[PDB]
Amino acid sequence: VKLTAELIEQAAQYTNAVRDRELDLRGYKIPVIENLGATLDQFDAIDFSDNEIRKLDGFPLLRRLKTLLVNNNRICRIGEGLDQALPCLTELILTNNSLVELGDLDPLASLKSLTYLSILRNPVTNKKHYRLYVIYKVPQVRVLDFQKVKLKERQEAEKMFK
Amino acid sequence: METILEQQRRYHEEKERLMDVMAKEMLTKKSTLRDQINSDHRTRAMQDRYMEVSGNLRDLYDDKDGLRKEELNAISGPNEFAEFYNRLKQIKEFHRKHPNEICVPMSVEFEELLKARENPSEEAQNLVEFTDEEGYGRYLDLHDCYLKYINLKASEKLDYITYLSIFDQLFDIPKERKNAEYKRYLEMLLEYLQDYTDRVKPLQDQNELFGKIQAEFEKKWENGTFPGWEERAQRLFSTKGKSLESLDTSLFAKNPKSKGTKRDTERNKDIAFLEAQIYEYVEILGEQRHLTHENVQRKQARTGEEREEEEEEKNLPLGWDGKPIPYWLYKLHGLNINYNCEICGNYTYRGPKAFQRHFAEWRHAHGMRCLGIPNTAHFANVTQIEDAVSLWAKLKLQKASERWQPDTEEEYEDSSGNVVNKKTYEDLKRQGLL
Amino acid sequence: SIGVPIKVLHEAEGHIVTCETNTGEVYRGKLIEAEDNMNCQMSNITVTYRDGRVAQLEQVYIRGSKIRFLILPDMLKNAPMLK
Amino acid sequence: AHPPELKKFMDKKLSLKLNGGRHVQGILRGFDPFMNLVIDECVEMATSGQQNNIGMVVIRGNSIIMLEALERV
Amino acid sequence: SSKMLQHIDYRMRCILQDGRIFIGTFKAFDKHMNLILCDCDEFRKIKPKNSKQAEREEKRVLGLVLLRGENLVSMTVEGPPP
Amino acid sequence: MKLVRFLMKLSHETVTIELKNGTQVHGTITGVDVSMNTHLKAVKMTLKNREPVQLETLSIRGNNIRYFILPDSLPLDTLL
Amino acid sequence: SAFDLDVVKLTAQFVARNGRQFLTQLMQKEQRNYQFDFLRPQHSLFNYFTKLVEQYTKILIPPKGLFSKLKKEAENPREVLDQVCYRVEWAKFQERERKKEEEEKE
Amino acid sequence: PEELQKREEEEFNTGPLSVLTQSVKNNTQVLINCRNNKKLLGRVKAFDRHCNMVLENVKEMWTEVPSKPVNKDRYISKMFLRGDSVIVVLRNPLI
RNA sequence: GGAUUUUUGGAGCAGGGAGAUGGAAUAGGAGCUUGCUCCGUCCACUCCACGCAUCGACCUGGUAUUGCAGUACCUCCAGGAACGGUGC
Repeated sequence: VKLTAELIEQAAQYTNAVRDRELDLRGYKIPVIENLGATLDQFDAIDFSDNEIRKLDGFPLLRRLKTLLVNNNRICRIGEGLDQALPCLTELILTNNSLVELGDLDPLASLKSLTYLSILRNPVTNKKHYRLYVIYKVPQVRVLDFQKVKLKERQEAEKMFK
Repeated sequence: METILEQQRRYHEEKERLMDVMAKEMLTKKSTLRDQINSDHRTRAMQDRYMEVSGNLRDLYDDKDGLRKEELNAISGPNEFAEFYNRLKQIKEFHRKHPNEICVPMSVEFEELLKARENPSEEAQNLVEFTDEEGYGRYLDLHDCYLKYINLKASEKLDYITYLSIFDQLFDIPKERKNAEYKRYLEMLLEYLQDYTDRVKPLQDQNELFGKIQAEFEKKWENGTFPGWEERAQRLFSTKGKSLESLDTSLFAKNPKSKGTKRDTERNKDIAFLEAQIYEYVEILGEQRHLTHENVQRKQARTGEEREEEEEEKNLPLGWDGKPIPYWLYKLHGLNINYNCEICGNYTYRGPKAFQRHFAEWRHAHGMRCLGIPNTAHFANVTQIEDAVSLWAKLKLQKASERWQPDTEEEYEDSSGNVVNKKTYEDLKRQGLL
Repeated sequence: SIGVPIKVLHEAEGHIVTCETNTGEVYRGKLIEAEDNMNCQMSNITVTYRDGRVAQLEQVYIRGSKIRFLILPDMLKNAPMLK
Repeated sequence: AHPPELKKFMDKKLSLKLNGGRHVQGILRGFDPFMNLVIDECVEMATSGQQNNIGMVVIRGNSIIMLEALERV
Repeated sequence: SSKMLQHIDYRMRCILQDGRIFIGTFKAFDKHMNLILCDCDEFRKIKPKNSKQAEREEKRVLGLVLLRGENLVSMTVEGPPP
Repeated sequence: MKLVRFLMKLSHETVTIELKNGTQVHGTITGVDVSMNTHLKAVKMTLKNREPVQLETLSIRGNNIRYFILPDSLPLDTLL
Repeated sequence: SAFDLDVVKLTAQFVARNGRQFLTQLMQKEQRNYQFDFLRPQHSLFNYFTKLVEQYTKILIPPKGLFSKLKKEAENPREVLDQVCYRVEWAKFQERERKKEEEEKE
Repeated sequence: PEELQKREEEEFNTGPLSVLTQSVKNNTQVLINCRNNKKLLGRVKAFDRHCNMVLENVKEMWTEVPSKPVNKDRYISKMFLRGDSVIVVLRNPLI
């Protein structure tokens, strides 16, 4: 089913558990990721669980948002233009997807303000020194996989991949 | 990918439709002046479409230059013919009709019923392009220009008529200094005048007219276009005379004239060009600026009601005799008593007879039907919606009891020796077993 | 007549509110007593004095003139006024 | 025009905040609906550590931002 | 007429007297038009103090906030009825 | 007679009011009151040290307006 | 009838390259054991094939885009306006002549 | 009513609003000191008890420091200025 | 229905000094471009009084809590100060 703004104008943007402005895409299976700016700068968290989104891309220029929930999707690639469209985001829960390669984390450094993300239940995790690469290419992040970043992981992230 | 056949035919059809749509837009008349300006803008959009097709087609000579030899072969043919037949021998099970090849360009380059709008002409209008101080080509928006000139000059004795006379003359003795920042305000005034002159006519050659004005500024403006009989030639930017043409040729390519001044032939170029463009625009719309001054004077001289209006732009019923009824008859029949019915949309019935008949009349029967309640004698004298819905609950329950649900109440014989509803018995009967 | 905002404040009395005064005084506490002049006398309030040095006082009383803001109980979202 | 609900505060010491960064302690003694408060044994403590007792004051509601009660009343 | 009721029930950014904003769904108004906002957040500017530090806007949570008539300057509609 | 009654003689009048919050706010206001409540539409609002941002619907009060400006070809006599 | 439209366009294009009324790729393509059911003049689709051939032959003229460039209609809203006014005037004259003919018929 | 409007006219003609009285009788220009040092030079079109000031031929000036303060000005001919921002309204300015 | 709590406003204004410190690719004047010489707007670093003190989140480890409930805000030491606003 094509992803349009009927499921946006009917979707709920409300005061979420963290007291933000969260717009739900629960029960959507939307395979095309576009046309979100119709939130009109009254949103902070975009929850899109149960989406047919094969990738993480197609986001408009949104200025003040804080969190993007891509849970239960089919993410194969990672699109590069993330921070120029979401400059003030801090949380990305893109866990339970088809992440495998270290190059699937390539845009992950563009976020200056990224602090919290979740990429669990993704095959990119069984890779050795994976959180090392994550806290390496991402220095600003502190909350990594339900565990705060630390000087040990930081020194090990700066040491390897020299 | 027949770069000469398919592309040539599609472009030819598109350009033909564009020319026909321009012919139709020019053959239809205009009724509101905004309608005329919007028709001009739509004709500009259609001509732009035809020109874009023309430019897309004018480059189609790099593959045509290679295909001119192979397209003219009298020996080849049916081989590639049968090959294309095999490629087009895919499944034609798409049992559907579609006239959307050439009837679609007609609906894209056409007009509309609530407003004359084409396919690309659905969002183009004079609403974001015409000013309400003008009206899409009625008046001029120059109040901002008067406020800006007054803020630049700092004078409390500056009226609109004196400003308009200073701005209307073609090359007269200025009121503000050209080496001052009022030339900056003249730059914005020239920009606004050029934007108004261009938005007044989207059909006239914009590139060609700008090119003619630029050639004029290059060849006839900076070469003594206003001659004399120092008075023989004057400089437009530097404000210096020339004794003769040789003196002017010596004083244009000199050292002080080029960059030895803030009013030299290097710095004052954009200012002189904007001033010449503003003068040319005033001369081209000298009747238009004059009509705008006419509207401003009419607003300043009219009365206040006209200024606002210009800115904003017996006791008894009839009978079969044909005359009213005696007032005692009106009272005797109770026609002075009003009865309201909520089910009838709060309609007021006059007198007891009309209010008794209305329970059988279409208006009450329709109100009952909208509530999902059958209009029956049980609802006689019910006027409130809440009473009708309630009464309905009890009546539904009662008819519920008197009616006998056979399947819901019948008792059937379980073969072991049990009793269960006939509906369950038949269901289970089939239900693998019973 | 009576302002529906002031009715929301009177429905916001007895429970925890959070006023914010003109000098930035943020007083989050039990709004004991309020009147038509918005004069909010509250108890066990946490008054932050705009400094981030937030202290806890009891029987505080801020007038209505300084009230830049006042967070009332959001549990009054179904109050009979708005509906 | 309704007078304020300040009667339980009467005959009690409060620590009030008047505008301009003024803070004084004072005895709530009487007023009008205009919230003009009568503070007996009033002592004003300035922005510095020094404090000057002014004793008996009639203070405007136009400067007073709020007041805490030093007793439970 | 009591116009703002034609903008009632929807999300508006209401202006304060000190330069900030409060984004909340308007409930209703009064004679002095004082505000009661449901689901309200406050957008407050954070001073850069430098040309090398950027200007940010920090947001507070209020919810049901009774903004006294001393705050209302101008109010825009920012989100549809929820 | 107060001139709030004169300003009440306005609806769809292209005005530029300078509000007390360092703002220049221009538009064809919707409807005015006796307390000078001037509610704007198609509003171009620029604050003190701010951009000419756009508001689709705004309701500006009276005590927050420091100056007003009516259009150019407007009769003050039978507007007051 | 999209496959039929493709076939009609292909017939017009492949007849654009023939040399005479009998010298084309369709004269023998009819008897070449492949169904060509539009070339018959009793089928009204022969008019559609002839219109496709007319369009191909009007685009394969020297001004159709073979070795020349169209510049008066391609950057000339003045020439476009002259042509549109001439088409509207020819339409008005055609309607006026038609009205004269209709008055004659009445 | 009638006599009450007449008492209002008496207050405006022989009270402290004599500046507005002259400005509306002989059509003189008054310098209005706005609360933020905005100097307004122009005649007064109508006035009220609350000093709501509708004015014609107005110019608004201030000193904007970009340092040395330079005298920024604008010329707003017609203007309505309610009596809220007025610090003083001076009937005869020297210029 | 402009005189102490809401709509005729108490608002507005300006970021402490200085050293042969540094930029203004496209925008300063004047010494009648380029080069040099001075003056009226910023930041980045050093110095003086990191403008000071505060508390509030925050980051680095260690450190104590296994605990059923509707919330300003909750363990302790420590340092750096990336942030908030309060008196001078």
